[PDB]
Amino acid sequence: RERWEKTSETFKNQMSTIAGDCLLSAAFIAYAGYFDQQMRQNLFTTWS
Repeated sequence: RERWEKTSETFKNQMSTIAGDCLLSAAFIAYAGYFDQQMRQNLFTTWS
């Protein structure tokens, strides 16, 4: 029970992290599809 309770607490933190994460993925699905791997990673680092 206590373990599952801490597991629930972590989910709250995951809420606080969802939005930006989806952004950094959404752009990746939309924009950086033609670019090479190096420029993909460069763009991702710039966005992050």
